[PDB]
Amino acid sequence: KWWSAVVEERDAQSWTISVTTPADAVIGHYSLLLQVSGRKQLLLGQFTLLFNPWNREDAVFLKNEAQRMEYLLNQNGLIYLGTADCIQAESWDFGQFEGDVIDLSLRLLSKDKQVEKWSQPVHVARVLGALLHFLKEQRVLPTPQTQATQEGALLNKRRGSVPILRQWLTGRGRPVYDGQAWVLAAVACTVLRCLGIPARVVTTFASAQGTGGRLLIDEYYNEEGLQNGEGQRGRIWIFQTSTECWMTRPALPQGYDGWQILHPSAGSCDLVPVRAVKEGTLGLTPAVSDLFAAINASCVVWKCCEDGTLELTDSNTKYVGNNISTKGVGSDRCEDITQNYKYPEGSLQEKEVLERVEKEKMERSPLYLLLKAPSSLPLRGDAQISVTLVNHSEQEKAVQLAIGVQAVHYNGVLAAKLWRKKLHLTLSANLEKIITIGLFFSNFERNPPENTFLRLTAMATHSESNLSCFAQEDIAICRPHLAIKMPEKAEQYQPLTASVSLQNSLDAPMEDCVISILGRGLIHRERSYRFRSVWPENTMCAKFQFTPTHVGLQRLTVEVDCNMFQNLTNYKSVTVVAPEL
Amino acid sequence: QMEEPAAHDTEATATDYHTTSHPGTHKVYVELQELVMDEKNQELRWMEAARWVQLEENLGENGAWGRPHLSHLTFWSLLELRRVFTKGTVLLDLQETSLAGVANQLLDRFIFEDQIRPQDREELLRALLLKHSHAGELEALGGVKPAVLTRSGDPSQPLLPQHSSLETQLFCEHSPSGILEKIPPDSEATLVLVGRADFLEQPVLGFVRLQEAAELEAVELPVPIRFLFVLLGPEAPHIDYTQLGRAAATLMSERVFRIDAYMAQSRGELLHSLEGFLDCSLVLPPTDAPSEQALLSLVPVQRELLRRRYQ
Amino acid sequence: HIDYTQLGRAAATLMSERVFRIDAYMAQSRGELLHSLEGFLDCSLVLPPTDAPSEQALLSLVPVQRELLRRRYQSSP
Repeated sequence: KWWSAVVEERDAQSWTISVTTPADAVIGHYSLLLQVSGRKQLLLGQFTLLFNPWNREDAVFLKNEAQRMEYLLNQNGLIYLGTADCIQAESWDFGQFEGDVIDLSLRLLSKDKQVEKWSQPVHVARVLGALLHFLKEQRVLPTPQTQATQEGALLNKRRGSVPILRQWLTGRGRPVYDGQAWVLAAVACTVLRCLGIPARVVTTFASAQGTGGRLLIDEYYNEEGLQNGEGQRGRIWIFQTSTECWMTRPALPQGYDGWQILHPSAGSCDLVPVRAVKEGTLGLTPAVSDLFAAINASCVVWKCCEDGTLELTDSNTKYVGNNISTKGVGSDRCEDITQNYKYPEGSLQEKEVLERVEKEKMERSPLYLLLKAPSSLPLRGDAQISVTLVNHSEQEKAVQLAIGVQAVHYNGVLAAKLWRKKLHLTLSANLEKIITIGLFFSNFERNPPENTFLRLTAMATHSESNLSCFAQEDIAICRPHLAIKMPEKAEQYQPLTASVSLQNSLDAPMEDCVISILGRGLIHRERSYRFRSVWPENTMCAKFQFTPTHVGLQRLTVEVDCNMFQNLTNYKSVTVVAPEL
Repeated sequence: QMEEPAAHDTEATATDYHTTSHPGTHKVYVELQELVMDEKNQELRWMEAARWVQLEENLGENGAWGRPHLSHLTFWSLLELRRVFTKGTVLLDLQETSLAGVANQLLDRFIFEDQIRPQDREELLRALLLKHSHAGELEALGGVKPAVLTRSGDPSQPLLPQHSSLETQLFCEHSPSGILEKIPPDSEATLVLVGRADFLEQPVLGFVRLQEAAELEAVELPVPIRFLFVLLGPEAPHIDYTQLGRAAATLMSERVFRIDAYMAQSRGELLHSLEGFLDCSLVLPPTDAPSEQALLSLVPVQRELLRRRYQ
Repeated sequence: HIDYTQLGRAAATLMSERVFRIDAYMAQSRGELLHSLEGFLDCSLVLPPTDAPSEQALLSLVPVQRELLRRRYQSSP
């Protein structure tokens, strides 16, 4: 159970030792020395210590074997982006088994000086979370506010995490801008998997960041139906990434072993188990209430006016913090784990738990509408959007309808205004009124930004009274799909062919088509190729040939860069086996 | 109709593939092999021909290594070496453990830069993976004679003077343990392979530095391999692949150059180190002066050149 | 990579050879001058920079230039 050394077999000159290691020791670079009874010390070599989830008495232990492979031995992961309705997978290379990633992680860890807790990975997780959050605050650049679409391909292209770590530690690489600040979770997952703690990145859609302890968010809309001013303290973000670690809590009461969300504080970090979040144990960790409020919060809207006096309005309720998803186990399909955080909606358990929450905190329509909009918009395309209005009164009434479409960042930051329209209607004898309109890519007053989501706001103003109705929707923009053809199986040291095709579904001619391929264990670093013009109706097809070298399950990803858009990514997996003897 | 794209090159994202690790310092043992054919059986194979443990050691037709000696070069050797290194293909920090994978990646990179035509891939790959004999089996073979790769693969005699090399002729006409004692314990191997292919159109050079040293099973060397050179091409005037390999070995014999190769991250650094090496070399014309006095008059200029070398 | 002083020095040393002097004396076109210059470069001896020079090693090359001299006079009366 402690350090020991037993000679397994002895020969004339060769001796075999099977050295035992303690189940909980300080990790780092070690040195082995030998002392003779009389003579001096002689050095043997160096070695490195890591955790392992294969030991049942270790603090880190996972019962399943495949789950160890995905959460510790996998190097090609997926990140889920988009809105809650449409999900996009992006292939990421964590690359935790690179040559010098361990050196970077150890060198960064060496700035703690609490050496006695280096054998306890809870403290290690806390200090690394704090350090990475501070470094992210240090090294993330604000976006260049100037308009240069020609060089957008070199500003938003990602090649994995190893670089990000190299640029954050040494500052000798391509820096990262504020438009992609969700990579912090990926960096944390990479370094944690490097140290031997399994971790995984989850994505929460429509998460209310900002406010601490409140379940109410105020949003103020302009008189026209737009957003007056810019920014807010706490807003509803489009999505949020976070890191989850599998660990046992020895200092905590019984029943909290398992998954823990790592949440840094604006430095200092900490982590909280999932079940504690579900029950609502707010006195268990200072960072419980703020995280809990972000998964179920209410928003109310004030409609600004010319005088400036704000009046509360009746608006349609929106869902906050729903459809939590992550990478599936053993496959490439998304899996939802939102049930681990919340009770089922419209049930008892959520009702009593929430009412306990309110109690704990306090101790311390004649007309309306509903609207149908598509969940996505094809690039350079069009879509029809409908709204229906109903009134409930014996008399007629005049109404004023205002509709606006504007871009927004992924963290609730506005980008630009895109479209506006106003009309007037009259409802009589409580008859339904349906209005379907078309919206085109040519109707925009400017070019929408590269990484933004559209938000549409509809405002119905009642002429006689002051109460008025509001609604909004979130739309994403979908880009043309590209097809990849390649065999599911292949043999080592043999030629392999792949084909890629695309149909130009846009309305503009193609020029400067550049496509690149890459993949770990299949190709070298990356390879790029030119192309000719594609007209708005034709299809382009190409083929590539290579030779796999590393056995097992690999994958390769291609990306297309163009004049209309940048970084159009796709990927495909494959299995390669040893040659037949 | 299915169609292929045009190769494009850019340096937009090379920065992502630069390591922060120290390459480390090692001595290097340089080894040279060439493709020849043995009179016993009509089959091509690679013979070792020279080594650079401390000085250049040459192996004759009988199979006895001569006296280690100075590595003297020729003007043409360095001339075409620079000419082919100027537009060569390099593969840095490759992660492989077999000769087959290295060959496949190098062939793919050659096809990427149009150094070789696609239809020569199979033949070159097959020729690169033949069995690698050693010095001991020469007595089991009884001698070899030079040959050249052919489209059909059938060996033929080259249509060029096949006279023996002058270095062997002038330095030939217990050793493994001796060289193992001479080499430092921390030394890594560098391999150069030379040969001739008739269906090619231009000599091609390939430089490979592995991410870490490995002991390839295909060819036996006492120490793991870190660097590797490939020389191929058709027959041209004023060229000699043996002297090209000798010049490559002598270039590898420099401490500063191998340091630069260890820290190298692009072809430009290797090129710059190559011009730096070329600047500090001197040429001795054919003169009728006494040899010993001419060599003894060399000490001040060579001392100044070496003094200028270390900046 | 041009030093005009060294270019003149190389021209002078090229003029120093007896055989090249005879070639220049009988030359009737540029082709034979090119041939003689290429032959002179063929018998040229280049030595690289080293790390630990010694005269014991430097005396190991002594036969070659003698041979080279014979080769340089291989086509000479």
